Amino acid sequence: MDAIKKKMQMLKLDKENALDRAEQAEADKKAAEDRSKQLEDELVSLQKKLKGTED
Amino acid sequence: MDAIKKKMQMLKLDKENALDRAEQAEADKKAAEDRSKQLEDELVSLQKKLKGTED
Amino acid sequence: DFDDIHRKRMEKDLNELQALIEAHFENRKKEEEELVSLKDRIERRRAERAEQQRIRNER
Repeated sequence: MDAIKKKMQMLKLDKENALDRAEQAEADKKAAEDRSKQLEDELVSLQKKLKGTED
Repeated sequence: MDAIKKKMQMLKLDKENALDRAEQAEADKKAAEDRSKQLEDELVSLQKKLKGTED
Repeated sequence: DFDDIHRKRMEKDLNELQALIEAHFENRKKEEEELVSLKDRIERRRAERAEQQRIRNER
């Protein structure tokens, strides 16, 4: 009819916005966790270098 | 009718799924970010003690 | 944000659209009421034509 189509369009705009936000948040999580794990690896290498210096 | 109900329910389900997924991702992002901050703070002190050891 | 104004815009869009939806609902509803009254007076016309035709045929 008439109002039904507009209501469906609203329900679809919500769909697109929610899905896009979810995808963007997932990408953010991937990037942040990669950052953290690379920092942890750098910390490990520093520990090993400290061990060599102690030797 | 029949089509309106199923389509509307499926679209609302899609919106809710995307929202909850985004919230989970953002929570993990915040936790990883704070842990990364902890890693930075500990790494600086590790560098300082390494520098003293080298001196 | 841009998402906020976009949300308010699609919101008022939904509001005006459902408003016009209920509006044409009411309009076509009045038209259906008028058409029902038309059918009723039509059946009145059928009955009156039937009785007068039958009287003519009786005579």
